[PDB]
Order: sequence, then structure tokens, then C-alpha cells
Amino acid sequence: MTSIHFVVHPLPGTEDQLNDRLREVSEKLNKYNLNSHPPLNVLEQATIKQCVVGPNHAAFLLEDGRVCRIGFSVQPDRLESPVSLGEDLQWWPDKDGTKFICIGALYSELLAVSSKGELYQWKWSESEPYRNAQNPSLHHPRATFLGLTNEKIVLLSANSIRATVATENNKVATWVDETLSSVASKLEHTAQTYSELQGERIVSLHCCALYTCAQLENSLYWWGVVPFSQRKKMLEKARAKNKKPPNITVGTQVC
Amino acid sequence: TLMQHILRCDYEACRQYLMNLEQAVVLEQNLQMLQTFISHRCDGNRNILHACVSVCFPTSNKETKEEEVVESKDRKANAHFILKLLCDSVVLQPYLRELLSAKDARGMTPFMSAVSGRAYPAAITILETAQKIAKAEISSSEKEEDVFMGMVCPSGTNPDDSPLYVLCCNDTCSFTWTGAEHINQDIFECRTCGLLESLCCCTECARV
Repeated sequence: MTSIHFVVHPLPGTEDQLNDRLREVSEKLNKYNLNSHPPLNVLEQATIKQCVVGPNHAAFLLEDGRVCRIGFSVQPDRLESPVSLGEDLQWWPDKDGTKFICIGALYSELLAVSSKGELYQWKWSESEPYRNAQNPSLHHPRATFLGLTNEKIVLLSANSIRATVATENNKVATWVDETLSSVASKLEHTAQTYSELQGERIVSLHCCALYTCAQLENSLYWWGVVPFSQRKKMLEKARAKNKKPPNITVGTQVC
Repeated sequence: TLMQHILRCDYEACRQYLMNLEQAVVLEQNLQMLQTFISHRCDGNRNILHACVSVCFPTSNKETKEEEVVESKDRKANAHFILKLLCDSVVLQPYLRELLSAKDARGMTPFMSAVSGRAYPAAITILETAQKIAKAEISSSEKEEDVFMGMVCPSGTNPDDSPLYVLCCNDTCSFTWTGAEHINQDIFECRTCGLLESLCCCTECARV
């Protein structure tokens, strides 16, 4: 059996501060021996494969294929357990009887992939996941755009801003939180097997708010947002090129 | 559970668990439970005996002066009793060889750690236990004196880490008897710890 402990660390911070948070957990285990809070005591005898945290709810994936979520809040009274959970835990409305293989989370919605490779969307404000009445295997409204309605997803990774998947056919697809869905035309790409990735299988995905890296059998490959320093080097090069050296006549197009 | 009893210094709980594990051995039941417990580790690749040793470490000279949640008095007493209990228990006798020859994240056996942490009582308990073990397995294809040296100071060990040498090296900081007064003593700089030229440490600190 296992126990679930919550750790919070102000950001930015330091390594040793974090080590002290962990130290406090250890101290409680060997000093208080306190009983675990009811809301997650059902998970003590369960086996957890993956766990993610959303902006208002935590979510867990079990090795038995089940998925669940619970609302949480960080208490300012202990920032000065630092986390308090609601008493209502929500198990995935599994009306299909289909097990899940991996999970992820975005700011507006929870994400999950079934053993059939189907992509599921479930917004935090919704009591049930999305379902297409005209397509029983389409549990994500934008799967058609990504082409994931005909591809078996085998791996997923998603953190807040960005979400990326690998299909069994090695096709990568990437979509972004609905809050960027309106500018996603420069953020997203449909399911494609990039030539840079062909020849190796994707073992796992490492998505983050800004970019994704795919861990392949004998190499590493990444895509997504550039850190600030290179964004600056790029902009500077562009500006310099524009300033470096006019026959302007009627009809000429100018800026 | 039992690792926590060790770390909590719950001598009674440890003893009860060992009695149940002894029954498990005798009855040929829950044998996987015993093997699982033996395989338990905490951070630093420390096994149950390493955990005992680490708990036995002192925290202040005031406690030793007096000698000359669990309270410090009971903490030390129970940690020592648990170490000795595990060493004497019939449950672990077949496995104490491996547990005592096992090396932690710093390459030290439980005995070497007891010396390094100044837990000399624990080091003595472990040394007595180790001789018992090597003298129990004289029936093996190994020489008594391979098993013994492993438990105490295993082959390939950096001689500078040898328990005898270390025991001699483990003196106290000069501050413990100089205070903040200035005396004529050798002093060292250590950039690794930010002890730049304006700062310094005494020879003993430089060594340990």
C-alpha cells in the first residue's frame, strides 16, 4: 500500500528549500504517523501509473485502467499539509467500459487516451467528457482536425499550454489549450510522421507548457517554444537585415 | 512498516514484527514478506542496518556530558537496542552477512558508517556481530577472513577510508576548546565551501 502526500514550493525558489519540504514530509511520517485524509484513502490500495495536477483539480491514472479527479486548493494559512482537497472525488464516467493507458492535463481541460488509442476531452467545468453522437470513437472535438480519429494514439504528454501525442504509426500531433485555440494555427500541427523522427520509434513524450521533446529509441528530438535568449538573437538578426541597404515610382508597394 | 518502526525507534514494534517473521520462517509462510523487508531501502541506498546506524548518530555534546515523539535519551537507547536486536534475531541471521557487506551510497558498510558518524557504540555492536557471522560461515568455500574484511573494510576500499585510520582522524573542531579565541594553529582555505582566503578552517576540519 502507498500514501499520497502533497508538496508545494513557491516559484522561483531554491533546491534546498525544496529538500526541506520533502524533509517535513519525512518528519511527519516518523513523528506523527497521522491517518491519511478520507478523500484519497480509496487510492491507498490502488496502483497509480501516472498523476497530473490541473489548475483546480488533481487527476490520477491507475494501472487497472481507471481514471479520477478531485478539486484542490493551496491554503494561504500554511504557505505563510499546504493543500486541502474536497470530499467529492469524481471517477471517470466510463460508460464504454474502456481502459485508459495514459493521461495529461491542460489549463481548461483534462486529457486521457484509451487502450484503443482514442483521445478524450473533459473540461474541468463539465460533469462528463465530450462525446460525438455521430462518431462513437471521437471523444475529442478536434481529433478530426489532427487526424487522430483514424490513428491509434499510444503515448500522450500535456502540460497547461501544449498537448502532444504519438500514434502507433509514429505520427506526432500537437494541439494547444482552448485559450490559444484562436492563435493555434501557428502552434498546432496535425498527425504527421516527421522525417526527422522516421526510422526510430517514440518511447515516451515530454511535453511542457512551451514545447515537447520525444524520446526515441536511439536519439532525442524536440519541438515547441524557444527560450527568450534565442528569441532575442533571432529578432536582432531580422532587424539588422531589414535596416541594411530607393527607386520609388507610382504603383510601387512600400512599407 | 518495519523500516518505519526502525526509524521511529519503536523497539517493541520491531520486536513484535521480528517474532512474526520468525514464525513466518518456521511455518514456511509469508516468506516473500521477509525477503521484501530485507530488500527495503531508504535514501542513500541504506538498508535496515544502515538506517539503525544513522539513527544512532549523536547530535550534541551536551547529551554525552549528561551520560558521563521519542525523546533523545530513549531515541539513542532504542536505536542501539534495535540494531542489536536485528543483529541477534534468528530472522536475519542468514541475511546479516549480505546486509553488513552491503555498501551505501558512499561505499560504506554499516560498521564504517557507525565509525564515520561517531556512533562508536553502534560500531562496536556491529563489529562483534560481524565476527560472529564470519565464524558461523567457516563451512563455506571462502576463507573466514574474506567475509570478515568485507563486513568491516571491504576489498577495493580506499585505505584512507579505513575504519581504524578514520577513527584516529575523527577529532573535534578546535572551536570546541578554543571558542572564538585566536590560537596559533594550522589553518586551511577551502574554495569548495566558500572558505576563501579571508576565512579558514583548522586542520581537523580540513581532514573530516
